[PDB]
Amino acid sequence: NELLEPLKNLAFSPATMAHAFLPTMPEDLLAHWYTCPNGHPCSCIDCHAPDRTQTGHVLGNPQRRDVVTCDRGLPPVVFLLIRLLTHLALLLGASQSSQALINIIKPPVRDPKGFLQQHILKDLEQLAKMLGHSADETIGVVHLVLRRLLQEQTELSTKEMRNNWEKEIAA
Amino acid sequence: LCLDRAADFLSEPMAKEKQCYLQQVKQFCIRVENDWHRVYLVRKLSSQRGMEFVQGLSKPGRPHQWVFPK
Amino acid sequence: KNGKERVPILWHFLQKEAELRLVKFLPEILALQRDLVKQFQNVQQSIRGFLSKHSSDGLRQLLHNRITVFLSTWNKLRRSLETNGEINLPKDYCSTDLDLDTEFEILLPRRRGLGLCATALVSYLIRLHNEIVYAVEKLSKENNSYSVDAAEVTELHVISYEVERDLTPLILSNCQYQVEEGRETVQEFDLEKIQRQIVSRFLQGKPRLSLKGIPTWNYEHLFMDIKNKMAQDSLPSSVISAISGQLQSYSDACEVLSVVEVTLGFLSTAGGDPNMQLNVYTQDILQMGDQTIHVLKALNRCQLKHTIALWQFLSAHKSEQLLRLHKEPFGEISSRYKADLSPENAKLLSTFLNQTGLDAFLLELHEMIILKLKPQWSLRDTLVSYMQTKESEILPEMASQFPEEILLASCVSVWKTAAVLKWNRE
Amino acid sequence: SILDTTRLLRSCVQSAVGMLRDQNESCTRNMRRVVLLLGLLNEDDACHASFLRVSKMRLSVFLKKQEESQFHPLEWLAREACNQDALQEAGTFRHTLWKRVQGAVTPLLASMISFIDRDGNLELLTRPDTPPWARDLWMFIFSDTMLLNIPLVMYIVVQNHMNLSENASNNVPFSWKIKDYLEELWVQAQYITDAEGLPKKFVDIFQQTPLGRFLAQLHGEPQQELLQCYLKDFILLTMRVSTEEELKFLQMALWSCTRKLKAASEAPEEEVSLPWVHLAYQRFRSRLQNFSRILTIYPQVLHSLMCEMTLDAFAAMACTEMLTRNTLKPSPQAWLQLVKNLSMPLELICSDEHMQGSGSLAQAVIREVRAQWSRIFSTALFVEHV
Ligand SMILES: [Zn+2]
Repeated sequence: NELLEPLKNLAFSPATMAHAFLPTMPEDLLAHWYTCPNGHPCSCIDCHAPDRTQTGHVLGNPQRRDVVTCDRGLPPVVFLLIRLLTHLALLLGASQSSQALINIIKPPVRDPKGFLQQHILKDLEQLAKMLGHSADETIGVVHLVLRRLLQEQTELSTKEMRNNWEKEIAA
Repeated sequence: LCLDRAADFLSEPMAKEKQCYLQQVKQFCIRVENDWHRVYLVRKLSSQRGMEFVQGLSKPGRPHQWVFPK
Repeated sequence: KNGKERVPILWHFLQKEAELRLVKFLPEILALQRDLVKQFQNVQQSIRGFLSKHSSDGLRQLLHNRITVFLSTWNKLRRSLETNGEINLPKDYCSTDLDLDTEFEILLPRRRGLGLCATALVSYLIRLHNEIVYAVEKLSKENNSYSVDAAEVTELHVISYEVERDLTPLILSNCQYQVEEGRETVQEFDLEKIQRQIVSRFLQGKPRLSLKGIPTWNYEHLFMDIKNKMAQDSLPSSVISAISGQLQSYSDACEVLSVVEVTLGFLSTAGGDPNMQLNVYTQDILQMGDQTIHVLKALNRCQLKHTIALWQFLSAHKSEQLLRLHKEPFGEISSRYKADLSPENAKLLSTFLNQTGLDAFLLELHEMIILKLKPQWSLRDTLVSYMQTKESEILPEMASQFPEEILLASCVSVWKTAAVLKWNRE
Repeated sequence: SILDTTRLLRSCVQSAVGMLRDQNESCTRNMRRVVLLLGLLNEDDACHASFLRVSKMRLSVFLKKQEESQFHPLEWLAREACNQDALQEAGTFRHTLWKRVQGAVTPLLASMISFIDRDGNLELLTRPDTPPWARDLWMFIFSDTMLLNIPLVMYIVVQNHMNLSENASNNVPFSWKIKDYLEELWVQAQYITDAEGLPKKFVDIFQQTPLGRFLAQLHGEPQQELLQCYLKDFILLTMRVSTEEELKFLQMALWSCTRKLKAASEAPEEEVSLPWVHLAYQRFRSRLQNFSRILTIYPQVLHSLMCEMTLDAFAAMACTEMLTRNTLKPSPQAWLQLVKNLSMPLELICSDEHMQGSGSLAQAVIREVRAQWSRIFSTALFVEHV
């Protein structure tokens, strides 16, 4: 399947995805309150005169990660599974080329492998919580998802194409 | 529910309270002479942290071997 | 179970549950912000340092607890504000957990700088609240708005709950277990009852965040406030000639200008009758007597609707006087604007002046200089900008004849030249 | 003698008030401000004279503080000579110096005004019907630099907390400052003492303060009046009110709570001071908030109402009776929503965890209110379902 091509890059050619949008990003929603021509938000009085979407891997410390929130109309379970596949591909790439993932990861860190491993562990915990199954059964669920992605038959340079790929993989 | 609390305590990778609780639970599992309590404790610990951690507890020189039946 | 349509309130509540849990702290952070504003109002200018200046044990620990609550809330949803926030903030702000060693600006609610952070947070909280309320309203089918604005918010209009004391019990009471015969037990969540028990909220709120403001002079703001609260006009030729003849002295002009300034302030703060005489408004409503001896003769014809213009004229006149004496009329202006002109520039300025009203041009240029320049920007772009911002009478002469080759770095000098020409005519 | 400081102040009033801004955009406040100032900056009666003396003292303190951060402040006249702009602007040297003093005094006077004209406090000084104790307390708070501390700035905004209308004034002078002082003393006592004993310690701490030793001199009618007034202002500083009848009912409720506290006071019913108000509020904060929320949800309770707090229970009973008579009206949708919005407050009142040590009167009222709310709620369920 072609939907696996992005991940493939992140797993075998991550340097080509340094400027790519990953499904593991908040996707700032703005693109009420108003802004003055000087750049001061106001709903003038303050000044007396009337996209933020990052790229790469913009999730911080895995520890503070507690609840999975989706703002693109996808179920939290499928969002989490997509983030987990993405993290696995990123770990593969790191093992292949650590510097590419260090450039992708924002804020930068020293050990990408352990970073992504902690992210994967937190993902598994959240998934077991939001599905009720055991840890072993959650790992088996991931294995099931991978089996399906195999049996079924780009570079996410654009945020829109990233969301489209998210929707297709979720479907 | 008591065994579940003990399993959640033992799953933590423990200050004068959880230790006393686990000691009391061990005394209980030893005294009541029932395999099902230990079985449920093992099952909960597994559902929490994989069977690999359980089998690791099953090795000699471990402080949590009483969780297993005789 | 397609609950997005079967239980939309519960859906929206579960989506933002982790964030809604923190709305219960909005009262405390708002009280802290209001206290800081009250304390730090009318004052132009770290957390550990702010606490250090409190030997009061009780108030010290109280402020410390409030600050800790605020910082915990901020750090819990710092990243969320970076992306899912109506108020844009630089990445550096929402990228590191804060502590007592952080700058004492985040706590101060402002609309620029670190003070934005607090504000932003508050907004987000309110937004969350509002959102769920809207959902409830969309399920109520009656637009009953109990809006309680931020000026007065207690722990009664904010969605406050606890997962391990309120929601988890509520759910454990709806996990109805069902058992057939010959078939294993089964769970089933009475989703509708969960929504009904959770929708027992019925409250509303609105944003009126407390803040101070950065500055605590811009005569432009005063002029705009007066024009909004009152109608003004331009001094005729007769009044101009009269004030020019009467005000042969710099001291008298400055006294008249002081009266004009007091009047402008009072009018911007309250406003008044445009046609009411100025001397009357001053001696009766303001009681500005005992020092209006000679000024009244000049302001006998001036009404309040002329005040602004008057001010301008007076100021200009003063400068003009100092130029007739060869003194310095722009000491307060940056000396960078005092660069002389080249011969070609002088010829172009002369050509433009001969084809333009010297009086109005000088008045407007002086007003612009005093209001803004107090260098390489275009004196044609910025000038039309200042004129159109105030809806002024855009003349055709300066708009179609002003030599763009003239740089702002000599505006004053340009101005001076014009005055000289005028002084040469009279 | 060296200077007519009175005329100096009276000459800087307009400029001082033209630098003030009201949060609620009180338009007509500046003119009344300058009028009352010109009327008070006199020596007709001891009140005006004390006002003037205290203003001069505070301005002198401010100017001394400012001069401390300077070099040779005695050599100011010289700096006015060395400055030709001021000379050519004022003309004579005498006028230059006069204008210098005026510019030095204008902002300080403006700040003092902003700090003593919050919520129309100044009116208390001029209104002839203002009781004597009110003017005495005004001047006491104005003369206590420690209490009414005015920070020195080195425009202005008046922080009007209460939503008073035009010419309306706080019934108690500097109510906001007294409230803040009492809250500070309360947190101090809390940090210093136990959960019990905090009332007595707070009352004693306040009685040892100058404000307390002063208010203790008030005996009889004035005291009572004062207390009442304070409560009113207190509510306006704590709760946002809609009508004056609501404020009166809340005042009566808080006064009953205060009487209850002072009755269980470890002491005879000697006299009620301000700390008891804060104690009562902290004790019965939730009950009062619930009563206000009820009055806001169903304002008709106000005109439907005619030692211990019982206003909440009677308000709940009135709500129940109205819903029973207005049953299904004006239509099932609005009636059901009204019943729902009143569910939490009435349930709170209809619960023992919120009412403790109450009297058999309030107990019977809550019992009837429960016997009625069961009926109303069964009807509301029948409505919202069947
Ligand atoms: Zn602005």
